[PDB]
Amino acid sequence: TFQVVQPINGDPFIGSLETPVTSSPLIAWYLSNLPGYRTAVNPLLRGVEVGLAHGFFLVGPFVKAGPLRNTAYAGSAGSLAAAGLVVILSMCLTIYGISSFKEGEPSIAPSLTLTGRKKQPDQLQTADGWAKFTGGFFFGGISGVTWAYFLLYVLDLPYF
Amino acid sequence: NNLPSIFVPLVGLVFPAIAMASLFLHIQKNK
Amino acid sequence: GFTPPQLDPNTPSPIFAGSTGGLLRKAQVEEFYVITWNSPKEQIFEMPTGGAAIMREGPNLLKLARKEQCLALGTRLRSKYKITYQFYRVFPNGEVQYLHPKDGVYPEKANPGREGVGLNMRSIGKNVSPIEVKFTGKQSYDL
Amino acid sequence: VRDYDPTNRYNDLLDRVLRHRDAIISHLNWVCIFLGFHSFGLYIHNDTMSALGRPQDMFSDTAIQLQPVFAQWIQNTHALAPGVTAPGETASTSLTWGGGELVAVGGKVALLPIPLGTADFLVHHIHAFTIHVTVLILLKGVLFARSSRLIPDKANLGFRFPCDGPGRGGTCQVSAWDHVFLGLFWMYNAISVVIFHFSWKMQSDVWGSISDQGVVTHITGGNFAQSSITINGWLRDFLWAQASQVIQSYGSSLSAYGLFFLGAHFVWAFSLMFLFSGRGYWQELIESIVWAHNKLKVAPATQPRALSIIQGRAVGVTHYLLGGIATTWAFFLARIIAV
Amino acid sequence: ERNWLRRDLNVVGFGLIGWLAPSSIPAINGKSLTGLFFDSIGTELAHFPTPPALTSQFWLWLVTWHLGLFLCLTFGQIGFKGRTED
Amino acid sequence: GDFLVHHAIALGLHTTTLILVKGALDARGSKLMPDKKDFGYSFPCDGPGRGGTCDISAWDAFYLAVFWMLNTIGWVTFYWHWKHITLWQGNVSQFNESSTYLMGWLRDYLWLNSSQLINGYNPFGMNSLSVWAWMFLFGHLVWATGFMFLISWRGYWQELIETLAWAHERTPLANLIRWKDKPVALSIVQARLVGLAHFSVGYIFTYAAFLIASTSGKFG
Amino acid sequence: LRFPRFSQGLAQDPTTRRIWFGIATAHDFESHDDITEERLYQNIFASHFGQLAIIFLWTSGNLFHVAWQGNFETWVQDPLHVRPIAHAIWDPHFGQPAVEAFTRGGALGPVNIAYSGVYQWWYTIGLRTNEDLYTGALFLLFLSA
Amino acid sequence: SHSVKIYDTCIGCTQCVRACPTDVLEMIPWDGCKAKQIASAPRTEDCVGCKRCESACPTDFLSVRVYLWHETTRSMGLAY
Amino acid sequence: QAALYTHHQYIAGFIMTGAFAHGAIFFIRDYNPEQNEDNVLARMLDHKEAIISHLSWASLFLGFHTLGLYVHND
Amino acid sequence: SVYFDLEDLGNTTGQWDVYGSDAPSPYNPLQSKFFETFAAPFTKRGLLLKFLILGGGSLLTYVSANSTGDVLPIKRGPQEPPKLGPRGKL
Ligand code: CLA
Ligand code: CLA
Ligand code: CLA
Ligand code: CLA
Ligand SMILES: CC1=C(/C=C/C(C)=C/C=C/C(C)=C/C=C/C=C(C)/C=C/C=C(C)/C=C/C2=C(C)CCCC2(C)C)C(C)(C)CCC1
Ligand SMILES: CC1=C(C/C=C(\C)CCC[C@H](C)CCC[C@H](C)CCCC(C)C)C(=O)c2ccccc2C1=O
Ligand SMILES: CC1=C(C/C=C(\C)CCC[C@H](C)CCC[C@H](C)CCCC(C)C)C(=O)c2ccccc2C1=O
Ligand code: SF4
Repeated sequence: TFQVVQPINGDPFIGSLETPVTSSPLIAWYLSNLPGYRTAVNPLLRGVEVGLAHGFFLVGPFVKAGPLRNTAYAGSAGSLAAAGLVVILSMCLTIYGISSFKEGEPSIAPSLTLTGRKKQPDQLQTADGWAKFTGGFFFGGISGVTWAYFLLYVLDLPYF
Repeated sequence: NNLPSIFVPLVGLVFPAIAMASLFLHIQKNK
Repeated sequence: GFTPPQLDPNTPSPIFAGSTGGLLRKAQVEEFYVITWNSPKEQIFEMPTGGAAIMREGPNLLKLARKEQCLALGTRLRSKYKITYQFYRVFPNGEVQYLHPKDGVYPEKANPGREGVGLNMRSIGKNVSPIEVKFTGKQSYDL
Repeated sequence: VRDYDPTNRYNDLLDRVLRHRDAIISHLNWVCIFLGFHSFGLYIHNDTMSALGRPQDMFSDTAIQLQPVFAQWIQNTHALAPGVTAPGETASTSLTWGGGELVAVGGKVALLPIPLGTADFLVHHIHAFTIHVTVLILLKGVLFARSSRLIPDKANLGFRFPCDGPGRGGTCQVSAWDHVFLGLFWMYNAISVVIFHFSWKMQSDVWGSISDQGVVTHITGGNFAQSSITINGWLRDFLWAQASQVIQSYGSSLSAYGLFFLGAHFVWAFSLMFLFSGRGYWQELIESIVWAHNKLKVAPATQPRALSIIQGRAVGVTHYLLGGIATTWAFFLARIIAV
Repeated sequence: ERNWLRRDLNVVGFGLIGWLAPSSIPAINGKSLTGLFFDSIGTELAHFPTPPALTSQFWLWLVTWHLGLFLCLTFGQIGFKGRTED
Repeated sequence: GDFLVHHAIALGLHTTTLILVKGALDARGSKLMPDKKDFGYSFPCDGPGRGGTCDISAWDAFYLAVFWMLNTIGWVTFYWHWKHITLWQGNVSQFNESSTYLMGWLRDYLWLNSSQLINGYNPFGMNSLSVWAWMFLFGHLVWATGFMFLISWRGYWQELIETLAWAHERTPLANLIRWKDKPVALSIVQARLVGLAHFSVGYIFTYAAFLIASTSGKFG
Repeated sequence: LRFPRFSQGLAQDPTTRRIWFGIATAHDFESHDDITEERLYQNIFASHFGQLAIIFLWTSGNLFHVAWQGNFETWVQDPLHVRPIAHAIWDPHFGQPAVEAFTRGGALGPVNIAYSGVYQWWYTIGLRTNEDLYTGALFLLFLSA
Repeated sequence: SHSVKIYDTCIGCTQCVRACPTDVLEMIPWDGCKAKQIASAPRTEDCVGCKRCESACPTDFLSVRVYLWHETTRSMGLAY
Repeated sequence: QAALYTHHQYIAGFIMTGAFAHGAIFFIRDYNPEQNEDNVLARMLDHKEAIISHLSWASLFLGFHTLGLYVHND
Repeated sequence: SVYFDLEDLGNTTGQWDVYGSDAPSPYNPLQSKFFETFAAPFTKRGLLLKFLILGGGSLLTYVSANSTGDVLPIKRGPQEPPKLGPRGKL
């Protein structure tokens, strides 16, 4: 009889299961194309994309819910707060990278695909790769915050 | 005076961050 | 006068549907355990990680994450199904350490050739005071 | 623990639940944390904003509204049911749906429409949070009764055992009995919050007296909407104000409630001795007491022993529940009989 | 783990038709549930983009229509697929 | 009333001394554990055997005596404060008549003198007593948070933490981050200290807020 | 080796218990690795010196803040009708009603009223002007150094 | 690893070695008791500290003793 | 005045607890039975049961009668 | 039904890359040369920490120090005469 849920990769002794939420073709395609999962690309470029996307979002909540939301200084204060949060997150990423990775060691990413094919391990799991990722993320986040502020308060676009 | 406008943020936001980062790096260190 | 059994990797595994209580990153980074036994018929047994499994007739092989899980399963096997078993510790390097029954004779049966470890030839009330071992690296016991 | 036997009583639905319990427990944990952060945190925000002198930054009907629009839609649908979706009915099922009519019997208000606002949103999410936490403690207790990653052989130790020793970093309260012991406290918490909500809402928005000209004077004057959005409001306008009836009942026919108030306080406080302490201290203390009984030849032949670990836990929880419920009972009765 | 739905898109048309056929009968004081829903849709588009009000009848018709439609779709999938497994 | 409260103080002192002396003298061993000196000053238990042995160390005897010390000092300070408040207001007869029964204490000291403190901020505004009301509620919250570590014990929590590790390791976009120290529940002795610190801090802050607010609202 | 430096057993703990127990056993010199009696006594001596330094710094800080932000010279003239000031408040979270409410005494902004009795103690021993408190704070800073 | 010690008051009942949830303890021949046996503890790196062995000992005070000590991955029972 | 009184009394209580705690720590870590044979310090450990039982009696008597009188007045 | 192997422990221990992708870079080459030029100064992890700490310290204190009374209610100060306390105190 047809059954949907199966053990992970056919091994019933590994602590996971394969469900439509995890292994649907649409879901599998969507996750494989996000920057965090492009193991064959320069980490700087993935970090720049992640920073751009995350910095663009942060402006909205700070602007709209902030203590100066009902004043003429709403946009500038919100954007400045978003930039500060981006700076704090960049500091956290740098600290994590320094703590976790040692210079000169090989990558610790897995080198086996789900079908058993051998692949080159991800370079994001090295000190140099994480440093590039963090420096891309900072530059991306600042650029996204600036773009959001520019669009919202330099061009009088019919938003809302 | 204008001094409290500097020292209060300096002691509440900058020094705690520096101390926490240094202490985390110290406790995570191995040889 | 006992040579430990070799581990045969081609032994089939019991029929199981999978669960969330299996192996994790520790098995990849650190050691994990493998238990084997021989069964006279196919029958149902309770998995130590939750659920139920069907054991095959003949040799069986199973991976587990702790020494307590495989000795819980072996105790159940020997008590209920009257089956003998062996288990091993497997390292990520590739070295297999045979663990149990160790002599080929179970621990509760006294066997000549065993060494005595941790035997204090006195009663528990004859240990020295903590003051008499102060500023040294020793303890009141093991002295 | 006892009657589960897959060799003769196999069931696929029960087997499949036990094979993914980690996902269920983790998801329930996340839901509980999310609800606790986004329900009780809004009360702390309100308290801080009120203390700082910023009433325009509070979650309230005047500054930042959180309207329960789903319940209001249901009320509107039920109020307009007669003649549209229930043609055979003459009036609505209840007066609370919001028809607009008032029923008064003997100068008192019987029932009338109950409005919903920002405070009801917060209190309903508090209810949801408490119920979800209780369901977490009970379902974790049921699902991990036989085995876990910590103790693979837990089914051999039984249903009601205290621990498996100080090893594995410590194993206090691993049995399924202890999960019921811990869920009783959360059930008490949830039911107390529910009954407090009912009492304050009824006294503030429904119950009251009606005059000849048709003006309603409620018992507390409709202060629930603006005062219940802070913890200080609950402490001041509900517990402090409405406890004056029970503390002034001496010398009248309601003095029994006043006595029971203090008695239940004592009983509740007495339970903390059994909950915060452990058996070894009391067994060591008894040894010294037995010494002087041997001196005077009055030592019993039935050797005195301290209570077991499970018995101490049970006594503590029983006394804790009795004291709390009796206190609330006396408070409610003394408040409501007088007014 | 692939093609878990056993894709058969004939269900979408059959379910839609088998809901639209009985729901079009005007047993509600000369009006039909589908007709009422479509008139409600037409009325709320006259003030675009302002959303429907809380007291509007649009939401009730929407929920009641989609309940039956989803029931038809789900039962159609179960019936089409279950013929081969039982 | 002075007579009754003095005898209450004597009871508190005697009970605290009993606990501490019993802890000090039984530190090297007893009938239930003859060789306690070999295990140190602080250790969890000797396991569930011999009837069970929770809280058998001298450290656990110290831990249980802090609750009695706090109770005794609370009684002493309540007596002092009520007597001096009634003296300063010029109505010492209130203390003389209302201090012989416990309802008198509860009604004429705690309920009566907390009216100004709980009105530091209300839906109508705030005044200079707002910080003291905020600290009152803060102390209440910290005190009640200590009961979690005192009533619920380790083995519930280690099982709960074991599911979160699986959830993190199976979550996409987050399993790219991993910990360095394996997360575990607090130890058996750690939770006794953490619960007791929360209990003491809440006690101190709540009483300090009440005392200062009640005295300064009336007399400045 | 790693944190804690003084415990080989704790430093090999693979869990988060290494940090908690490393914090809580810092000042128990008797149980540290390779400890002797002489080292114990010398460490106790140094710790006592540090404690004295902390106490002197605390008193100097109290005096400096009272001299800089208080109303000692106004309180001296009319002790029974003036409220002592502990220090000033600078909280960016305050609202305007909070700024107005805490402006008491004779100050130009929000302040705290002192209940430690330092004003009466200092007035009794002969201190009369803000210049005296500054000199005392400087002397106590020198003592701490 | 924890410390497990055996004292010469042991009677050779075997009850401690049957109770251990990990293989830490075993019987060896001896002279000094009627049973001509004593417990041995060769594998204390695998001890979890449960004290199941001490609950099983029939001697007035235990002939087997467990002293908790430095904690490792095995002694904490972690399967992460 | 009230703040000073409460402050000093709470500090005194904590110090009094610490005294007994360190007395117990001394009895565990530093005491030597052989050097202290049959002196005043050693004879206290001999009759600990009498001291503990008499403290228990005093506590029970005080608590019983004080609580009884308070409840009677209430 | 052989899930255990000694020569290959990658599959035995489940060291699989579930969602990793080996496809080449999708970004435009000229766009990539821009970011690989202008983000490059921030890619040294030693300098970035110091730069972020110093910049956050300087920017926060400068914004705080020249903030006006139209933003901070505490920079503006009180605007009403004070009221006397209990017992006729200031
Ligand atoms: C008043 C005391 C108190 C408090 C606050 C809590 C709080 C909590 N208990 Mg709990 N508990 C208590 C007493 C208390 N308990 C008692 C007496 C018992 C009986 C023994 C229990 C028994 C118990 C069990 C059995 C369980 C809990 C669980 C939980 C957690 C539920 C999940 C969650 O996120 O909630 C929401 C969290 C909060 C409301 C706390 C946050 C407080 C606000 C938001 C302040 C936030 C400050 C913010 C982060 C910034 C601070 C930064 C800092 C620098 C200042 C929560 C942390 C469960 C758990 O582990 O999680 C599922 C669980 O299973 N409790
Ligand atoms: C005939 C029985 C009997 C006798 C002669 C004593 C005598 C004594 N007890 Mg005691 N005790 C008893 C029963 C008894 N106890 C019982 C049943 C309990 C358990 C509740 C206790 C619990 C107890 C404690 C906890 C302590 C004493 C202590 C003491 C000594 C101090 C004097 C005193 O009144 O303490 C007060 C004694 C009590 C309050 C006990 C309650 C009285 C009970 C209800 C009487 C029961 C009598 C019994 C039913 C006889 C039935 C006779 C029938 C068969 C013909 C004294 C030697 C104290 C002492 O010196 O420590 C060593 C002490 O701390 N007792
Ligand atoms: C309000 C709570 C409360 C109360 C009442 C007590 C009371 C007591 N504690 Mg205690 N304790 C508490 C909280 C409390 N503790 C807490 C929170 C802790 C910290 C964990 C401790 C820690 C502690 C220690 C460490 C010790 C005590 C001890 C004692 C006893 C000595 C005092 C005395 O003279 O007896 C007062 C007398 C009574 C309370 C008797 C009342 C009897 C009535 C008549 C019972 C009526 C029965 C019923 C109505 C009839 C049957 C009906 C049916 C429904 C049951 C006393 C029973 C000491 C002890 O037991 O040794 C002597 C001791 O060593 N306590
Ligand atoms: C004790 C130290 C301290 C200090 C000085 C502050 C100061 C401040 N907090 Mg705050 N806070 C603190 C502790 C502190 N907090 C704690 C412990 C909590 C947890 C409960 C909070 C939670 C909190 C919330 C929830 C909010 C604040 C907000 C604010 C700001 C008030 C509103 C304003 O001026 O908006 C004007 C804002 C701006 C002009 C932009 C932000 C200011 C700078 C320019 C940001 C960039 C600085 C830098 C790049 C990043 C930091 C560098 C790092 C080294 C520290 C003010 C700067 C509010 C706010 O607006 O924050 C953004 C706010 O909503 N705080
Ligand atoms: C002249 C006069 C008088 C007199 C008085 C007196 C004489 C007093 C006394 C007093 C006293 C007499 C007090 C006491 C106290 C005590 C205490 C408080 C104790 C404590 C203890 C402890 C704490 C201990 C500890 C320890 C231990 C436990 C062990 C080891 C050792 C040691 C020591 C460490 C009068 C007033 C009458 C009148 C007027 C005149
Ligand atoms: C107080 C306390 C005790 C001591 C309480 C005891 C010993 C319970 C028994 C007390 C009653 C009063 C014994 C009654 C004995 C006879 C029935 C008395 C007959 C004489 C007349 C009353 C008829 C524990 O043993 C204990 C154990 C584990 C955790 C916490 C605690 C705990 O807190
Ligand atoms: C809640 C609870 C936990 C779980 C609680 C945990 C794991 C909390 C861990 C700390 C978190 C991360 C919050 C830390 C908050 C501090 C304010 C931050 C550090 C402060 C420094 C000064 C150290 C236990 O582990 C436990 C163990 C034994 C008996 C009772 C309990 C118990 O009640
Ligand atoms: S005796 Fe008490 S403290 Fe010790 S393991 Fe059992 S429950 Fe935990």
